[PDB]
Amino acid sequence: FVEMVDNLRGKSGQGYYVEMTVGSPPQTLNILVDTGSSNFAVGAAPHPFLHRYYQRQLSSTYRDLRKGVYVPYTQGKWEGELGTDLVSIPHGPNVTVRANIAAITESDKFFINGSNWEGILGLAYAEIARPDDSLEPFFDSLVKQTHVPNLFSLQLCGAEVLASVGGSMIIGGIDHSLYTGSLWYTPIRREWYYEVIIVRVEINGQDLKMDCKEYNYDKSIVDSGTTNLRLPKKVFEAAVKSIKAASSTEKFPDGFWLGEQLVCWQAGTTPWNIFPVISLYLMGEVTNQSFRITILPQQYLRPVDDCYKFAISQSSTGTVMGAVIMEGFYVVFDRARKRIGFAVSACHVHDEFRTAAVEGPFVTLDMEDCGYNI
Ligand SMILES: N#Cc1cccnc1N1CC[C@]2(c3ccc(F)cc3F)N=C(N)O[C@@H]2C1
Repeated sequence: FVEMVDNLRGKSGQGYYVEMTVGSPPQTLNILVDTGSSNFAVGAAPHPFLHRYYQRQLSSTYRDLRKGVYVPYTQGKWEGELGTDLVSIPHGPNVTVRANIAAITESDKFFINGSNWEGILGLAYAEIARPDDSLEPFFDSLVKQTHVPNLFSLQLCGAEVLASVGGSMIIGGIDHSLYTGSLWYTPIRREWYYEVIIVRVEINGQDLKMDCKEYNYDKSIVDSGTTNLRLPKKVFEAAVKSIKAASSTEKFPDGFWLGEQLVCWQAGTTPWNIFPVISLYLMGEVTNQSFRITILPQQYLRPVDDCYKFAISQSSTGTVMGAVIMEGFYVVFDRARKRIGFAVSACHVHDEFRTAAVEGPFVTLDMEDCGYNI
């Protein structure tokens, strides 16, 4: 796994990408690692924010599928042409896969200015692929065509220009040098998104005391392709109220709490201690058990004087455990056993007083009733 360590790079708030090659001879592209989607899709035509793109005509191994695809998001969109080609990950497993590729020919508000990536690697399941679930996602193809074990793990490390970030994507195994302490597993509730169940939330040790259904309304997912911790309205409001109280020693504009305005202190004078830790308790493999991941202000205040943006925001599509949550931790996407594991990362954030943590078990009653019945 030594060759896969530190194979991720990115800019703060713009996602983590891995280097891939597509076609014969290999075309080098940087590809966003995205556990929140299921299409392998790459820019395939000129764009203002693209410094390179996939040129199908230069590839001897490209095969046209004679099928179009249109993919709208809430904020942006892209359309493209479906095909197959040979794909490799230079700092990944020593294998080559014939994968589905959506060649993006037109897009609106999709590509990010300065992000340094040219495509997206959807690592989630076929159920949410476009145009439909018959378009085998990349990881499925990799596992079927090669001997690579059905799992991958992500260590995202995070912290003029936006700060550069790094991490590792370990494909086909778990690298023990990348974490400390125990690995705790939460079940994948359904193979579509990487859906999980949160049973309890605490802010500075204080229970938010909501019906746990609220935490997973209408779902909760683990998503490397989203920056923030996104929370359902009711939970978000209770969360900020508590965070505001803990830090009321100082006062910030509404725009900060809205995740819009930045907030700065003199360099090195960031008062971390006035901000509370946040504990998310995830359902255990055992029915009435859970374990908690505890995250520090260092994670949910994202650097952009030292200037920070509040990286927790309101959602209407359920909880999203985005990059800022994942950054504390080594995260194992154990598809083979339908579970996601968390452990304290070798690159976790910590000051002399507090530290990110993964701790269990804690015993709770009725947590199957915490979900959303499809
Ligand atoms: N599936 C789905 C899905 C379903 C409904 C709404 N959104 C989805 N997401 C998939 C694309 C996405 C993304 C990534 C990068 C980027 F520049 C833009 C971008 F929209 N990736 C994630 N993880 O969330 C984003 C929206």
